[PDB]
Amino acid sequence: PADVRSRRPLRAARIEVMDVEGNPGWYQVSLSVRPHFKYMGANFELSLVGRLD
Amino acid sequence: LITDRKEFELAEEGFIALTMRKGSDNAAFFSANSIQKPKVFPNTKEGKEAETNY
Amino acid sequence: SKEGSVAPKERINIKYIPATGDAQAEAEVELPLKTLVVGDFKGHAEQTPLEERATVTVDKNNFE
Repeated sequence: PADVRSRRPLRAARIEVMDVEGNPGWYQVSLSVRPHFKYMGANFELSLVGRLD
Repeated sequence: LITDRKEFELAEEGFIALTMRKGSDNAAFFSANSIQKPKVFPNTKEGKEAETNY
Repeated sequence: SKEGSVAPKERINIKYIPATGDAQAEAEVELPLKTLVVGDFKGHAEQTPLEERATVTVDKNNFE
């Protein structure tokens, strides 16, 4: 629901941790997130029709 | 009273349009874009992913 | 025009199309079986050449 999305915003997280080679201890991290998409626009097309289930 | 076409244009130009709700005393941000021009990438699969990220 | 018109693009674009979506559907008028009755209809020859004299539409409502 909207509240749990409001306080936990990011849906996925993929973290890669690599070493700086030849410089020991120094770690190199890529932290990539995918947030919740918030509804910001749509196009609508309407059509009368018969025969529809 | 910014009409909604004018609001979407201000949103594409990187502006935050404070829009008055007509007949009320309340206002709203329909959009909060930042300045940076949204890039156009080629219309492939990887291109639409990179536009999505951008 | 023939495609209708739309507003300039907003946050919520609503337009109505013929939503049947009938691909492989084209429109034709039922073509009239236009019978061209050609016969001797006046008491004389006309000097006017054949390409210039005109056809006369006849129905029940203006035959007289």
